[PDB]
Amino acid sequence: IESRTVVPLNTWVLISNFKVAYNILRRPDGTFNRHLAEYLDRKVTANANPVDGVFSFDVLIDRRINLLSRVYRPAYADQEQPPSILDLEKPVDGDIVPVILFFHGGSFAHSSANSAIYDTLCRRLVGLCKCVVVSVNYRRAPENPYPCAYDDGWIALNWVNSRSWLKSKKDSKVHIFLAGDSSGGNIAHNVALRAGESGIDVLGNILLNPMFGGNERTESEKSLDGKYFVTVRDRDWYWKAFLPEGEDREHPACNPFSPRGKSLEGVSFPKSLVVVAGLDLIRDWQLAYAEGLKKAGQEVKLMHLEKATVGFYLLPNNNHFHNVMDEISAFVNA
Amino acid sequence: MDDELLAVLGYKVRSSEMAEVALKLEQLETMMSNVQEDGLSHLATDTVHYNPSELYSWLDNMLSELNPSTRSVILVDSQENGVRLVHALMACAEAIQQNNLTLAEALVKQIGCLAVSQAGAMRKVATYFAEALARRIYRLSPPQNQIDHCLSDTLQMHFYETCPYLKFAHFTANQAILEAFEGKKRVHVIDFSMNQGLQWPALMQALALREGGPPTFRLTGIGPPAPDNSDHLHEVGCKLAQLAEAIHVEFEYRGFVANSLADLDASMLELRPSDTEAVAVNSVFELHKLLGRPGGIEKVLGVVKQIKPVIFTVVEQESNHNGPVFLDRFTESLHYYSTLFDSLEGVPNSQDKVMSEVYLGKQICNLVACEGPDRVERHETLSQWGNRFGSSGLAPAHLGSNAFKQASMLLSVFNSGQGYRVEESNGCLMLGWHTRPLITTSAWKLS
Ligand SMILES: C=C1C[C@]23C[C@@]1(O)CC[C@H]2[C@@]12C=C[C@H](O)[C@@](C)(C(=O)O1)[C@H]2[C@@H]3C(=O)O
Repeated sequence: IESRTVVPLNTWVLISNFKVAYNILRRPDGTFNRHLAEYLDRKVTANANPVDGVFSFDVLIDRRINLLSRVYRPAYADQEQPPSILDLEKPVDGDIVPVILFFHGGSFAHSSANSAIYDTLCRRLVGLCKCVVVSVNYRRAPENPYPCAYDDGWIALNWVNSRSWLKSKKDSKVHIFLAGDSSGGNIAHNVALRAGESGIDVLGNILLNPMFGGNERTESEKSLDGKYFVTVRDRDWYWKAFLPEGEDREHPACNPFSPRGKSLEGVSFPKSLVVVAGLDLIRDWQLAYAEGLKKAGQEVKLMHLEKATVGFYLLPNNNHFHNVMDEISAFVNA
Repeated sequence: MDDELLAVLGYKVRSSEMAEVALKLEQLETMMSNVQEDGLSHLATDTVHYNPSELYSWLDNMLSELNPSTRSVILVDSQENGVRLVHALMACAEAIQQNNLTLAEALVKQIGCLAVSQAGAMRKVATYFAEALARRIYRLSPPQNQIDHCLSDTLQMHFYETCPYLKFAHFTANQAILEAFEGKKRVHVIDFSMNQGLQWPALMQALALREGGPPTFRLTGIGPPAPDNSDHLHEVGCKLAQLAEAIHVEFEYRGFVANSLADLDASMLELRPSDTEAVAVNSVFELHKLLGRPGGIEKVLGVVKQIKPVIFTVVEQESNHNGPVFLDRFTESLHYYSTLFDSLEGVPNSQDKVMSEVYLGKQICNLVACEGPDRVERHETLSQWGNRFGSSGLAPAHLGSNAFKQASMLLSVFNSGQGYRVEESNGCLMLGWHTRPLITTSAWKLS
């Protein structure tokens, strides 16, 4: 009854359907109904014909692990006929062209890079930020637990960096931005942390409601317990299915600012943009992450939305959508 | 009409039924908190879901059950010398379209030269396409240029052994047919692509161990005239009848010879009254061959409508190859066949692999060189086929998740369950290499 007064009707319908389905696909033992999940998932296909100024195609970047990636680019201004394959990897033009490397969410279990929700999010990002977007299809859990996802992200980052038609005609270098939502925020944080010591330079991070957590219960969890399409019993299921057996929630993959982690002070970390939803369950953990980034000395901009829930960025029928998109566009093209 | 935002996300919910769906979700959530870890498991494993896109019907089923163009392209990151090859192929096709024959033979020789130094699937694709273009160039003024044929007997079985396209098609068709044969006393099956008959034994065996007793089984086969002038259908019927004596069920057979399917009639099949015996029609890679004849597919659809069956299974190839412009069709076929040839790289080397490759090469040669009624490789996509069927009086028969599970299980035995993935779309199934759909299976019924 309370959830119906803070979100529009159709977003409520979508999120409630997702929650009910994921309720019926979850089993107390620890197993997951993978076949039924793939049946219930809605997907789309690549289309090299430009629709609303965007066309896309798939690239198989690794065959030993079946690593896929979907590439989105704007329509060509000097080409009447539809693009083909020779022109797919056509060298980009312009002084500076941003490249966004995107990781989808789903608590390391749900969805896929080819899902319609993320194909639409990536198309909107291309349309508004006016840049190139590369979506990554990383391994899911519990079939493939920690750290399959960080390895997939690292390989995709290397492939994006090594391309030659993605470069710029101003400094002969690629402008790489890491982005993600939910579990994508975790993947982006760890990929940047492992990219700071390899040499590859990352321009920034865009975290859309990152999924972090710890061991002690916060006031947000006690008060918002299962009242805004997010319960505490299913958070523990997802954390148990991803982390290795015999490890609590103080593992560094769960709590970056844990005693068992390495300090971020004096470490090469890029500029960041953290977006926090006020009405979501795990709100204090995100604010604690932003506070720790600020205290460590790293640059960070915090965007706290006092009346936003999870999945506020899947439909354009609200006011948080435009604000977040404008902030992202100003963040990238600065 | 449907609301736009959910329609683009992937959910068909009308604008006037938003409150109803929200209330249904609220009702479903309420009785899920009272039910323990038993009910939810009973919905996870036992019951079968239909049309997940339609939220209203899906929620109704859960509630009542708990409380009784677009051209996809995939780029394999293994090519470093094929750019020149694709330039040469496109240039040769364009030169052909503009009456530049001598330039076309020059480029054909160049393609022959460059493909020698390459390796992998691209070399084979280039070789077969070069042969197809040479055959095309051999059709100017001399009226003495013959063609080839399609030995769908010793080659298609080898393709069956090599590849999962026929096994998946047979499995899905058998799953769909059995679901519509529940409760009926006598059944009758009409096959438009009898060929060797390697999908019927399994269906009969699965039907015999049913709760209620194996129904009477009658089968009628239609095939093209034999290449060696023999009686192949009689032999197939003899083996099938022999295999039907261990199931405690009656068996009948009938053979039919027809060059095409457009000359068939509902009176030649000797159909018994429908009230006493159901009829099922099956087609596997046999419907796109009638696209070249002007008015053959409409005739066949009218005959099927007159038969009045209970189900109609169709399996086809998912690609647009009927485009009027030669260049667009050439590019589409080039990419589709390149992706089909890249999926057979991990398979260990065997004679079956070579035979399937020869079959694909013959397909390419017929699709490119021949024009007019001689061209039988006229593939379409799901939207085109649905538009063709919808103007005849057929309705989509949404397949069930149980078939999804069985297809995935049967697909995990091939290459340790790698590459091939099943998807779902408007009550249909798709077998594809990663994110590239190659073959679709669908079932239809009278409206
Ligand atoms: C069980 C889950 C998991 C949700 C929250 C939810 O409570 C309901 C459904 C999931 C989800 C669906 C799509 C989006 O990726 C997500 C971030 C959301 O808003 O909602 C997804 C989100 C998540 O993956 O964290």
